[PDB]
Amino acid sequence: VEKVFFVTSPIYYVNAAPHIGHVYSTLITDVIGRYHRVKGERVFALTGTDEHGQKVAEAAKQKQVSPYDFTTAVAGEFKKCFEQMDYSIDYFIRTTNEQHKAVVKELWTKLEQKGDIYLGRYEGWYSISDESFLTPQNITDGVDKDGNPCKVSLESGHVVTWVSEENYMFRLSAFRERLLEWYHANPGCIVPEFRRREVIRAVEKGLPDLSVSRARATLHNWAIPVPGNPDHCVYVWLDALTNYLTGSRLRVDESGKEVSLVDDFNELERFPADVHVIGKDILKFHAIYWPAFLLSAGLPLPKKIVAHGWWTKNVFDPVEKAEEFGYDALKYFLLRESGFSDDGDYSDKNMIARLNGELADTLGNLVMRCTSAKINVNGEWPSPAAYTEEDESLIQLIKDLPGTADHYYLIPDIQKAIIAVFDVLRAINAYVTDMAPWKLVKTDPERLRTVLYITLEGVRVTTLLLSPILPRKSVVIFDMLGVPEVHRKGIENFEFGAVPPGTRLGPAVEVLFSKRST
Ligand code: MET
Repeated sequence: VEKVFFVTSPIYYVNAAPHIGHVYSTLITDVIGRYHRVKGERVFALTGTDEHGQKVAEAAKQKQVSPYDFTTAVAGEFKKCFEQMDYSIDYFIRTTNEQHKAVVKELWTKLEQKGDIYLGRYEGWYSISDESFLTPQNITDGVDKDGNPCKVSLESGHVVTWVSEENYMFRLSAFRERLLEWYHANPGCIVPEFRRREVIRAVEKGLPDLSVSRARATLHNWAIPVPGNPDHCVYVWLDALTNYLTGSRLRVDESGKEVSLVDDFNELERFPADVHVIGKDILKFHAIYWPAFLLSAGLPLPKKIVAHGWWTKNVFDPVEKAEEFGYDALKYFLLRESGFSDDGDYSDKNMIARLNGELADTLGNLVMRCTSAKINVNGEWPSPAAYTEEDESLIQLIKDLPGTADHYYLIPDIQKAIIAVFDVLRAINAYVTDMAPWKLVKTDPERLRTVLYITLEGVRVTTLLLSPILPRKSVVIFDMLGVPEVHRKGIENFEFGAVPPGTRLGPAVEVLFSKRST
């Protein structure tokens, strides 16, 4: 089915200024979006801010300023951070937005009409910092920041409190079987697999009903009112999750402002999300609550939820590191250094180790070799002679790469996609070392044509598949190689030989990645 490829980040709480967690989550969203764009697909990538709730209102109170000002300020800081980080996100949604509120009311009303919301009580533990209902089995002993004996969340370690409120309740328990059906009929819908198994175990154990409203006093009146009952406010998570539906219905002008909210999601061909990028901290909300609401409303379910090993919500300022080491290089590091775990060091030592080893010595070095006036004397893509068996072994690696990288990108598993490309980059280097084209300029010009052509084509194809990771440096590489704009995109240009011999290199200047001291 030809739709617009719809990829989302989580919308982030605005109690705190943007930090690495949000930058990471949004980077993953950005890269997926970019890969589908290089593949020639229509893409709508979404990110934003989660502005309502007790948590934010209390953070505004601490800073001594109104919630409206506070959210607008911090939202602004987030907007600036993502511009600074050089993403290509199609739209930035805010839950304070009027059109968003409309969609929340629409969805609430649908759920109520369908018999799935009732008036009840929630009596139990609650983490305000996670905005999460917790059972007794998920709390434990700990300290508040006075240093006194309190209860804290097993999930997060944040301070929990007992809540006894009359609340609108969503009948989540009535959706246990349909959710389990969904997980089994769609075994790739939650990634990575061990997190998919975690969700399934939880839902197999049983589901309580979910409190979807809170009394307005408790939220400091900083939330969306329940339709037909202004004493209650909508649960910041139903509010929050609904951003995805809202985003799928907004028309956006060339400057990135929302101009129109369409009635039917099908008009824009975005809903449901093809990929939801989230941290492991919010898995239950996206894999249990969210599809249950969609099932109730008769709305389509997302295709994939990918949960990474970071708690999205000792300084590590990404804007600071990007200025020291390069923007693309930092993005490369974050995506290369860890797959689905915290485990993998985020040290200057290892950052330099990858910058030097992979970006400079593997990729950078190879680009200079195949473009230098020393080796490539005519400044062009030469026409190759006959291929040896060793030539063909390298060519096969280059030919097989796009299909392999495609699968990894679609999982999605961006670390594996990068490793797959660099495996081919390592191989190309080995080939160049073996063939020694610097010697071949004098000895065997006919052979050099073949060696150089293969190297150039390897560098192009690898660079194309790396262009979602290194969006700026890929443009620099393509300019040096002299690759016409039209060949920097599309599935057709994944194929070997797409740039013809005789193509002239771009003018010389420079380095791509400068090595750094240890
Ligand atoms: C609908 S995604 C909500 C994410 C949440 N605001 C967080 O910061 O974890």
